[PDB]
Amino acid sequence: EEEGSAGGQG
Amino acid sequence: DQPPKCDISGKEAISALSRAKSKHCRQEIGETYCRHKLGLLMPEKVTRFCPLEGKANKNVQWDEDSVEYMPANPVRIAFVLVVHGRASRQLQRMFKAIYHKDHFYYIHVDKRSNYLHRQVLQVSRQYSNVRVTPWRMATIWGGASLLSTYLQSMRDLLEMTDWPWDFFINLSAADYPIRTNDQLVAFLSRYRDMNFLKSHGRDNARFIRKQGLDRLFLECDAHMWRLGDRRIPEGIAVDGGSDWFLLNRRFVEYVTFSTDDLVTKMKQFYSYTLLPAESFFHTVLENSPHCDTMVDNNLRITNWNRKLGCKCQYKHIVDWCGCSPNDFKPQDFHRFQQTARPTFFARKFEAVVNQEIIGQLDYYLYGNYPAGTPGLRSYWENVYDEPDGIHSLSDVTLTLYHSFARLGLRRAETSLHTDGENSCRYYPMGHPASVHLYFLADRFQGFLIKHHATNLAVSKLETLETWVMPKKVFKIAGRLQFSEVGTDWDAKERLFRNFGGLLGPMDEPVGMQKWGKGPNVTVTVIWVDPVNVIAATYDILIESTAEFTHYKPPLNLPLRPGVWTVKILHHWVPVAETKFLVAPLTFSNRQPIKPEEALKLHNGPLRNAYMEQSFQSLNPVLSLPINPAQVEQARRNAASTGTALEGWLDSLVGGMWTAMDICATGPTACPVMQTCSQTAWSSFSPDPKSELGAVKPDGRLR
Repeated sequence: EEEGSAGGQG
Repeated sequence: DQPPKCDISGKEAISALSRAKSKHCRQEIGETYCRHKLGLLMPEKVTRFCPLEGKANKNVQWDEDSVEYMPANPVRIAFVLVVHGRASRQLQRMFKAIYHKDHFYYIHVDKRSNYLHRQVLQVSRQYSNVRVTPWRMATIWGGASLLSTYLQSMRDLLEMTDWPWDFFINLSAADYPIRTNDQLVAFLSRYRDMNFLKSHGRDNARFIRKQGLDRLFLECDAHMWRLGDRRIPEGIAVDGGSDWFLLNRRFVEYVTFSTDDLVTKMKQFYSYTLLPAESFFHTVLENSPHCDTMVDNNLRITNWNRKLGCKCQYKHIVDWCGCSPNDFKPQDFHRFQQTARPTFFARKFEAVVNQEIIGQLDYYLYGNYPAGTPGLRSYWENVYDEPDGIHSLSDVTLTLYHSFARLGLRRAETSLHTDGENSCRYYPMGHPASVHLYFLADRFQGFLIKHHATNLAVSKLETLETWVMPKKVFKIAGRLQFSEVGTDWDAKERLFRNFGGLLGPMDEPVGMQKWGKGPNVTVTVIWVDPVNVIAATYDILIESTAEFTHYKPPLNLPLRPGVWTVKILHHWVPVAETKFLVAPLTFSNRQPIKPEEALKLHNGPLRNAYMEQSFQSLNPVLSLPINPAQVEQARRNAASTGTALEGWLDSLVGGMWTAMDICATGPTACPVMQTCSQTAWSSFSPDPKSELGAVKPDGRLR
């Protein structure tokens, strides 16, 4: 459904 | 260690300079930092050649009748497989499902995975349309080297004149097709001038911050170092999403050979980017002269479940938190029949996690196998291969693979019942030649050790394979379903990646519990070492939604070797218990352990206690008396080496593992030994679903 593998800095 | 060329004052840059190991890695960090400080590393503005106002997104209004016709001029695909790991048989199964002689296959194996590479070579040698990349990079997760892998293979593929390909598809060993090859070719033949990339579609500013695209990153020592900040170049649109796509030859030509302001600067910008392939190809396309070819659909299904797949699991590899899609299960099969949009591939699939859904999907596409086909429900996975060396192993796995081999040798002797010469007595020789995991019906069955031994009756070397299975140790006396101890807990798939539970003195066990539906409850946990010493105790809250719970108690090392015990209580009421083995090591640095080492390792922690808080009070209240003799024998065991130490270990393994069977690979003098190729469990037994043979008239292998 959604895309983007990075979660974030924390 | 000469100082840098500029004063380095950034918190991020200095934090990286400290944790870095190699000198080369320290200087390469300083150079990168000083270049960007002077404004000479990252571009500031970029030319946009797209004539459109923004994004195009040409639609492919899907009707099932779009994949039924026969193309008079079918496309020929260049499949690029970026693989890594041990699942050589699963990769062979998927390669068998996507193969057609008219296509081409270019395989890049991670530098870390030499075993997998040796197997892939045997495939490239059988088929003229299969080749392996002579170059191999350590493609860590999020590493910038992934885009460098793709961009090189595109260059290499465009220069292979004898390969007239039209599309470019990238697949991993965890991908699998969800539609036939005939339908793929028909669909792509009708849209051969399009490019298939999937965007995030959500907020763009939040996508940039979450992806860290405004952060400087460097790949070095197999790590992604976060060095500082950077600005987003002005005058261009930045987009991204999934890094699995299909690109046509004309657009691959542009990315490779163009020298305009867009491609040149974007190759510099993304050389220092985390997860570049998730954004580089989108940005270039939407800002290039080909911006009117973008279809906002990668033709993939990705099993995203952020409730399980986002645990900042890559923290030790990159300076950022990462997410990972989950593995499909049998209940997810109906999702592969969805009508909404066109989809041809899906991920992720892991045989060691769940093979049933793989078998279902493959037979749904290409039919069942004949009756009597062996091995359809089994899976084998090599975990050690002789050419990689025993220094590739640890001291634990080496001590315990030797033990399993001996355990198998003792079963051969006891199997032959006779009063004369025992032609099934063996003397072990050398080191294991290979090890395999073994699964049946998605149930772990144990290890398969291949090893050499001398048959003492005829005084000849023989090659053998042994199957050992662990003994069930979980006992119930409620919401509790299971309880286990091990290392390498996978939070995403909620299981241990150390399957055998192989542990040594210096390891750090983790106690997991599995719960079913019910109201909240609080339980108690108690750890007990082999001589009835209570190492730790703690209570846990099991909420109504709790399905799995785990924890790693802080125990001073080394642990006392032997059979440990973990008990669960509910207000003094026993609930269940489980047992795990802490094996004493017969190897130190891959050499026979010395007394000064064995002494200092097999005799409890260096602080005479596992924690600061003691628990001698609970021993009488649990019928756990400490015997002065067993404690004495444990201290006498710690001193043993060689033969005596071998008898100690093998006695522990024997009490926790079962030699299920043993087979010979070649001729043997033991009359009660079956040939490995004739068994059902051996890695030498037939496994046609993963075996690659000659091509058929339809150009297929499956």
